[PDB]
Formats: sequence, structure tokens, C-alpha cells
Amino acid sequence: RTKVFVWGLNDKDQLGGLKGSKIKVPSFSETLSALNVVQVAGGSKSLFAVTVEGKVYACGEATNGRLGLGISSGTVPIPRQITALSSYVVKKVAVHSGGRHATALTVDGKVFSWGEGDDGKLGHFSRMNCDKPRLIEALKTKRIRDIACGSSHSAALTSSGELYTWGLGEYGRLGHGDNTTQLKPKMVKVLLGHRVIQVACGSRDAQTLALTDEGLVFSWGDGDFGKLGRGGSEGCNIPQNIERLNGQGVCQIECGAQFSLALTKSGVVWTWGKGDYFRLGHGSDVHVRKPQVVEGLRGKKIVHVAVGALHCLAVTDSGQVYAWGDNDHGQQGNGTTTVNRKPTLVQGLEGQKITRVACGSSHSVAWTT
Repeated sequence: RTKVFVWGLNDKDQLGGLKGSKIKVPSFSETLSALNVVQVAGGSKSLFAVTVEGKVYACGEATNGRLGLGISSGTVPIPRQITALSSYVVKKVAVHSGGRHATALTVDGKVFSWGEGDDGKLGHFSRMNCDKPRLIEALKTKRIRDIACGSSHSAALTSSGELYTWGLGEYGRLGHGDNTTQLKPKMVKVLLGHRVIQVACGSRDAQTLALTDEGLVFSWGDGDFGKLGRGGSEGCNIPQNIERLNGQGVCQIECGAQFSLALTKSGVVWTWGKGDYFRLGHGSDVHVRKPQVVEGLRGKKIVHVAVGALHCLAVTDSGQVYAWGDNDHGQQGNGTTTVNRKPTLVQGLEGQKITRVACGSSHSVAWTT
């Protein structure tokens, strides 16, 4: 039994079966709790769940085929299974919080993509949309161990540590030294000789992050608001090391809208980038152009984080969920629509030892094991 809780925006039933549009307090999801979820992932007004059986369920806005259920208009208000993937064991779904396309990675290392096909982010040597998932033929020969999607590009990394990016080339987010759109996965040759073990992709004029098995964090792409983490606002189409995070023990990296977040093995959260609407968690809405420790969580061992467009969630080792950022749609889970300028204990989860959070554009998810 895996207890799942949702809140935030529900205008397109992306919360999976709640009445109302601004769910302001976490709410037990009967649909999602029944599935026995291993992962929940949130896209643009969309929700995905990977069950312990390896199946995938989707709900939310159907526009652009973002749900992979064979339709490209309307809404799916009850989680439905992505039967295209029924004969595979899916281990993970990657979607950006402001995303209209996604990928699924199977346990044997095959990768499927579906949704909006603009700028080639699906990886099928085209710009076609895909209403149902399709095997990224280009990666058949590679054992893929992780995936990430931005709003306009996608990434996959192999067991050996090589990183592939593809999709919209503009502002250098792909990391190949030019700004050329890539319609098929292309290997980031600069990161060879580093074992890349995780990657994260942003939205709109986007950055990209990579993490190596030695703790090194790399960033590239759009530089606006200092989201690349090296000060100023200069973009870069070549992966550059974020010197400040070296030796910190970074173990997870995420990209919200125009900002970056890192979590360390010892439990520290670092954020940087665009500060508007308090998405960084430092108590003010100024930009932060090199990574800064989120002081409001000092002394709380954070074990899992998730980022939406303008909000963050962090789980403590004791099962408490802290949120910060914008609250126009109740995604803070403080029972109001008041912004959390600093990390704030989420309401209505006491007694529930939460181990995982996820976010979509303006909604939130917490669940147990």
C-alpha cells in the first residue's frame, strides 16, 4: 500500500479525481494510492505515475498528446494506463514541470518518447507529435540508466556515463558547442571521461545540469538570471563546472522555471537562478547567480526534493514535507494562496511518513512506501 497525496491546481483534473480547482491542503488520492506507485512525475497540468508493476498511468490536460494515451485534446480526469507501454516494465517517467512531452525508461534500458514534437525533443529525426509512446530507435543499442526532459529538449545517460541530449538547440542547452537543433540524440562529447550519473533540463530559455560520479556539477545553456550558477548572466553552449558545488556531495539536481536546485548527501539544499515569486527559498525575490544554501532548512536532513515552475518541495528523513515559492493555485499546501517566502511545513501530512515528493507546473504530490 502506497499512500499518495496531491494538491495545487486542478483546473484540468491533473490531481486525478478531486473536486475543486485550487486544492490548498494536501489531499489523499484514492485513485493514485490504489495504484501502488513507485514514481510520480508532474508536467504542464499533467500527472504521471509509474506503478510497482512497471505500468504507467496518466491524467490531466490532454492537449498536444502530452499524456501518451492516443488523444491530443481534452482532459483525462481519472488516471488511465498508457497501454502502448503495457508489455514493458517502465522504471521511470521524465517530464518537465512546464512540459508537453515526456519519456519513459524501461528496466532493461529502452527509452520511449511521446507528446509535443517541436524542435525534435522526441528524438525521432522529426518534429512530429506523438499521441502514443514510440521507441527512440536511436538509443536501441545503448543501456540507458536515466532520462530527463525540459520544455524543449530531452536527455538520456548510459550505464557507462555518456550523456545524450537532443531537441531545441537555441541558447546552447544541448551542450555541443553550437546552437543547432538536434532531431536525434547526440552525445555531449565534452563530458567524455566523466561518468555522468544524473541530468536535469529546464524550460523556455533553458539551462541544463549534469552530475558526475565524483560529485562534479556541470551546467550549460541559457544564462539569464544566473541559473548556470557561475555568476552574471552569460549563456554557454559547452558544459561548464559549477565550482561552488565541488566537494559538497551533490546527489540530486533539478531545474524548475529559470532556476536550479541541488541536494547533497548530507541533506543541504542549494538553489540559484531567477528569484521572482520566491521560488529560490531564501526569503526574498532577488536573483541568485551562484548556488546558495537554503538557510531555512539548515539542520533538517532533506532526503528528497522536487521542483515545479515556481515552487519547491523538500522531504526530511523524518517524513516532513517543506514547501516554498508561489501559491497562486494553492500548490504550497499551506491552506491558503499566500506565498511561502521561506521553506514552510506543509499542512495535513502528520502521521504520514512521506519519502518522495513530485511537482507539476502548479501542483504537488507526496507519497510513502
